[PDB]
Amino acid sequence: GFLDGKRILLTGLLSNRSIAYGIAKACKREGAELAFTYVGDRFKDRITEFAAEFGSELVFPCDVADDAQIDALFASLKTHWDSLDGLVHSIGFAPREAIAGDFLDGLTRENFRIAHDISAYSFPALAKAALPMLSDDASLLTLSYLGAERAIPNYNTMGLAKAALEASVRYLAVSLGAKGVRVNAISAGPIKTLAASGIKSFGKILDFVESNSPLKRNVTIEQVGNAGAFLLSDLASGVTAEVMHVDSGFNAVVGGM
Amino acid sequence: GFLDGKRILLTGLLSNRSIAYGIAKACKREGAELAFTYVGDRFKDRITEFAAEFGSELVFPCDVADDAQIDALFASLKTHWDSLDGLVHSIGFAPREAIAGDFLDGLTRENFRIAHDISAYSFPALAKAALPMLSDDASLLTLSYLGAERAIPNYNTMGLAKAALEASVRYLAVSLGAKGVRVNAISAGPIKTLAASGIKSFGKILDFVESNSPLKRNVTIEQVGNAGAFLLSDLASGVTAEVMHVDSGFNAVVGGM
Amino acid sequence: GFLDGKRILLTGLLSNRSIAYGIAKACKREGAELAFTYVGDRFKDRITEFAAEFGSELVFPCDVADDAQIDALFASLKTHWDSLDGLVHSIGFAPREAIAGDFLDGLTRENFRIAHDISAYSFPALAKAALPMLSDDASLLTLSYLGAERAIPNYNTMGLAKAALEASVRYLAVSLGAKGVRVNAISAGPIKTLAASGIKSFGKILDFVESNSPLKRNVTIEQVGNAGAFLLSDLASGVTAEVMHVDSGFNAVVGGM
Amino acid sequence: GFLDGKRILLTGLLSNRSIAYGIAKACKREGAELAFTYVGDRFKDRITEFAAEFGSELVFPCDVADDAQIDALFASLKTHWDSLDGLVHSIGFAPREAIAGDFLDGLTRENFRIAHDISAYSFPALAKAALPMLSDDASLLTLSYLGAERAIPNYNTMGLAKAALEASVRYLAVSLGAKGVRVNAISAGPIKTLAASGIKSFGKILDFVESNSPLKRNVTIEQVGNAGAFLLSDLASGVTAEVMHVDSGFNAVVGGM
Ligand SMILES: NC(=O)c1ccc[n+]([C@@H]2O[C@H](COP(=O)([O-])OP(=O)(O)OC[C@H]3O[C@@H](n4cnc5c(N)ncnc54)[C@H](O)[C@@H]3O)[C@@H](O)[C@H]2O)c1
Ligand SMILES: NC(=O)c1ccc[n+]([C@@H]2O[C@H](COP(=O)([O-])OP(=O)(O)OC[C@H]3O[C@@H](n4cnc5c(N)ncnc54)[C@H](O)[C@@H]3O)[C@@H](O)[C@H]2O)c1
Ligand SMILES: NC(=O)c1ccc[n+]([C@@H]2O[C@H](COP(=O)([O-])OP(=O)(O)OC[C@H]3O[C@@H](n4cnc5c(N)ncnc54)[C@H](O)[C@@H]3O)[C@@H](O)[C@H]2O)c1
Ligand SMILES: NC(=O)c1ccc[n+]([C@@H]2O[C@H](COP(=O)([O-])OP(=O)(O)OC[C@H]3O[C@@H](n4cnc5c(N)ncnc54)[C@H](O)[C@@H]3O)[C@@H](O)[C@H]2O)c1
Ligand SMILES: CCCCCCc1ccc(Oc2ccc([N+](=O)[O-])cc2)c(O)c1
Ligand SMILES: CCCCCCc1ccc(Oc2ccc([N+](=O)[O-])cc2)c(O)c1
Ligand SMILES: CCCCCCc1ccc(Oc2ccc([N+](=O)[O-])cc2)c(O)c1
Ligand SMILES: CCCCCCc1ccc(Oc2ccc([N+](=O)[O-])cc2)c(O)c1
Repeated sequence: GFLDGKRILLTGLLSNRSIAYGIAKACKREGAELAFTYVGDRFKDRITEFAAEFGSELVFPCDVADDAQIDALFASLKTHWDSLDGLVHSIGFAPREAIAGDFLDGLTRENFRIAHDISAYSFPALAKAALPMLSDDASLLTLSYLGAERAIPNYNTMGLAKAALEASVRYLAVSLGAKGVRVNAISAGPIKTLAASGIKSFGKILDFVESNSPLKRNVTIEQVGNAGAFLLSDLASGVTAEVMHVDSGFNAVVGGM
Repeated sequence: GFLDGKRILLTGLLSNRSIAYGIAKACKREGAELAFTYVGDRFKDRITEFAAEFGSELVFPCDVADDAQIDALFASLKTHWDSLDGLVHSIGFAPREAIAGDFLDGLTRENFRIAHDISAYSFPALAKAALPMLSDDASLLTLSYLGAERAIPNYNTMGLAKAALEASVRYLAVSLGAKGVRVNAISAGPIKTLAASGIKSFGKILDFVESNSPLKRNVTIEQVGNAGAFLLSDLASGVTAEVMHVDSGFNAVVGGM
Repeated sequence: GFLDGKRILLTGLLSNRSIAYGIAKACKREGAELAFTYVGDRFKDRITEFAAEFGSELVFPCDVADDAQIDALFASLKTHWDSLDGLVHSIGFAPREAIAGDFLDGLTRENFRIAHDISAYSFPALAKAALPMLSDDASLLTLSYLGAERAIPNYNTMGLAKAALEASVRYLAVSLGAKGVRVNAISAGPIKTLAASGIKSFGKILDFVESNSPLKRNVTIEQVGNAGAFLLSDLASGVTAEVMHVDSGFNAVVGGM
Repeated sequence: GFLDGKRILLTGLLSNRSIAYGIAKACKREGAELAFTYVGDRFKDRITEFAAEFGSELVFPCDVADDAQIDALFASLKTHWDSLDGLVHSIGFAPREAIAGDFLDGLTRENFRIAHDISAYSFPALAKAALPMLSDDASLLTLSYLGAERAIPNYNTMGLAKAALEASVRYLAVSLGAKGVRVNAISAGPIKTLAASGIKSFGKILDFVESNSPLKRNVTIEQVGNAGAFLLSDLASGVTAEVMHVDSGFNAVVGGM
């Protein structure tokens, strides 16, 4: 496959509906060797089962709020892998208050801090901690959403954090690019995952994108996964600092009128 | 003038080269009544002199790192003004390490936190604290830079924070807009201010913009000030959620080839 | 006013609902001297009445399909004015077939040709013909629509032509900018004009923008006019190659979900 | 390969440095069946040799200035293929005057007409003529350049035409998407092809992109080809109305300062 030989670390695989699950499945199909992170002891058994499905026993804890766990992740990983070819950052979090209702009602200094720390800072933080073991043709991928670009109701503080995340893709690309490392994001359309499940208005967004996107259909983790595998691969060696929409074209219309 | 009657609070007026000085001068010319903030006791005399130049004795301390000072600012201001028509956010800060050299070399969780707290969070934080006294046709303005949109060497962590700031303009515009309040940014070209003065490569940026911008000249605080006054005024009542470039057109070219 | 002394030629003033009427009214208020173009003998009396309302008897025919009429326009104008400070291009046309229904159903080589000739080519064509008499601080303004940026149903071939028009703003800005001439567009929200009146779905667009824009209201020719006058003025001397949205913020949201 | 079974028609393969050659080579590798167009009798032998290299004898004349040749192309092709799965539009032209020197010096109504007719109109014109035989999962791809987005010296009238081309990608995506057909562009970085060879400043652009792009290297037709094959494939079934940069990240920086 077009990732033969490539060693790829994936964060964010929480259930079999996770975007990271789709990316894992496509990377394994194309020949990559995988490793996984998880957060919290109670998920160790579950992520171990997913790793095994993808032919791997490489699982490591990493809460990206914690500098020591980010350093320990790569210290552990390096006892197995000489080098790392791919990193998938599929991590987002804001306190519930901050993505419900009115933007200002949910705004506090701490809600802002936490949303930007986990959803944006953690991507270049993982990149920096990985760099000593990154291969020269490595590829780093994160997941963003259209709320970075345009204001979407309720996304609120997460939209600010995703805009900072997309900017980090560009500054990472410059930092890491003379070495040869590529950095990109997929701006994925709405997909019913665990994270999406806490958003009251999510059903309405899904209906709206189905009715108004050019392809008149919502995207799947298989579609996001295949685009992810492409970006992580040498097929995409001309592509860096890009935010690729995988959203049935929804970003490119004015819908619903 | 086209701001007659309007009461406008300006942050960030540090010296007579500050962008906020240019905006102050243009707003006063067009008829507004002004008030000012400062940070740190040693600047009280200086900002009092600037306020007096603009016919005002309304000066208030406000370090935007501190929730209590943000609340105290508007509690003080309201003992003078029933209502507020304009707010100018002209505040930026990152630790020096984070805007020098390589992006990852200057990246730490705390540098990221501080840059986003002061340069991005503080704008919607001031808006929220102001809201109880905002007039229905009020106008809020912040200052951004092209480094939000594209990666510029050394701007680094500030570019992430300005991307979050520009997103806050859009989410603020939606939050405050049913009331009638407008929210915009000016993406200003390079101007030799105190903040610019700590950037070793700033002379080179200024030369590059002079040689390659469409107007073949750098912008002034008078030009940024006039565009600011326009956005704060009822002339701009159709304009919200906008990031207006005031940069001699530099953002719109590929220069230097 | 802030256009005192400025001599401004306005195209596209067809009725008192025209965007060019709003721009005319704001420019006259701010002190400019005006001149006007029209298309077709039967409109000479009407445009003469509008010119007189704005204190001017300067009216000239100009169908922008015709090179000879574009040259004759400036030859005539120069017998009155030594120099020209402002040009407002408020001209759009596509054959009806090309802005109804499905994009491909309305697509033909000739419909494409005509839409791009009148709606896009004519702006830099007028600029070139004006250049010998442009003042060094002159300002050229055109009108665009969000359909240039994103696909909007029915706008179809006009969306292609407006994207070429917005690109012409950038290339004009570079061509004319060393002289000191600025070039900008306003991307106006929907306004019920004669041109809008032939679009069956226009009522629905107006309702949608009223419900979903940040300011929860449609824009007026007074709002577009005031932003136009600003851009044509020395207040905006730092601004060129810009496409300014004057659309109640609608461009910056995802609406209707 | 990931295009097994797919039948793809490629325009624009002029020499073995053509972008269309790279796309052809990658599509054949991934399993597609190919067909080719050419312009002008003297190139029939050459394109026949290229087709044979890709295991095909399917070659057809098509000058996209001529409606009859566009119709005859698909009438011919359909005698071989029941259905068409991919179309590569890799066609650009402007008169030499219009891409040299100053934008206005090279501007005439006819130069504008020709540049937009060949470089922009022809893409949706081919799509429309193909539609009766397009498969429901077909994929249409065109090639654009950063000069659509920002003004680049000398690109001039081609930049307007590429902006109209990128808009056609969005309107095509909506027109064709309910059927299931995807439409995208690659915005390719500079590559030394025959078309590039007539541009005096091209060496300087290539040097500038090598020095300033994030990956500090120019792109190849292999890189553009691999990204093209991806977009033409079912791997990219979530992606439509997208303009993908394949340019070593150059679009995302401000370079050369
Ligand atoms: N699902 C959608 O519609 C959609 C659309 C666009 C983008 N995104 C983004 O895709 C990414 C993946 O989310 P998903 O939808 O697949 O949901 P998910 O719930 O399957 O995955 C979210 C992941 O974030 C991880 N996470 C949260 N806090 C973390 C921390 N402190 N440390 C380490 N990991 C942490 C979770 O453990 C979980 O694995 C997120 O960045 C999300 O913002 C989701
Ligand atoms: N000067 C430029 O080239 C340029 C270009 C674009 C944008 N900007 C932005 O313009 C704004 C104004 O900067 P300037 O160039 O006029 O420089 P300046 O040095 O005159 O003003 C910077 C201001 O930030 C204030 N500030 C910093 N930390 C603060 C805190 N904790 N609390 C309250 N105020 C704080 C300072 O007191 C000072 O007044 C900043 O947002 C900057 O990012 C500057
Ligand atoms: N009304 C809207 O919602 C809206 C929104 C955005 C942009 N625009 C743009 O604003 C501009 C003004 O349109 P308007 O809405 O004020 O409508 P309008 O009908 O008042 O003005 C359209 C003008 O185009 C002129 N025109 C058409 N063909 C011409 C030719 N061959 N030669 C010279 N003039 C020609 C007409 O004479 C008329 O004056 C157009 O470019 C339009 O695309 C309109
Ligand atoms: N080479 C670059 O740096 C570069 C960068 C970006 C984009 N592009 C675009 O890539 C595309 C391919 O160009 P290329 O660089 O591979 O150059 P090329 O010279 O190899 O191909 C240009 C093709 O355009 C075709 N063409 C021109 N007029 C035509 C007509 N009337 N009918 C049918 N075909 C016609 C030519 O026959 C030729 O095959 C063009 O759209 C170009 O604008 C090129
Ligand atoms: C709220 C607006 C609708 C968003 C729809 C698409 C989407 C879905 C899930 C997304 O992922 C998350 C992850 C975490 C959290 N949260 O902890 O607050 C929220 C969202 C998202 O980014 C994006
Ligand atoms: C470093 C790249 C060049 C930037 C040029 C334009 C510019 C100048 C000053 C700018 O303002 C600041 C304010 C504070 C700090 N800092 O404390 O780190 C840095 C910058 C700016 O945003 C933007
Ligand atoms: C069709 C989609 C809705 C568009 C709404 C906003 C708008 C209104 C009027 C607009 O102006 C015109 C001018 C001419 C022609 N026409 O002759 O085909 C069409 C439009 C417009 O650009 C833009
Ligand atoms: C002139 C500015 C530099 C452009 C560099 C990248 C580039 C190279 C080749 C490109 O392709 C063409 C095709 C045809 C013609 N012409 O006939 O005038 C011109 C260009 C291009 O689009 C884009």
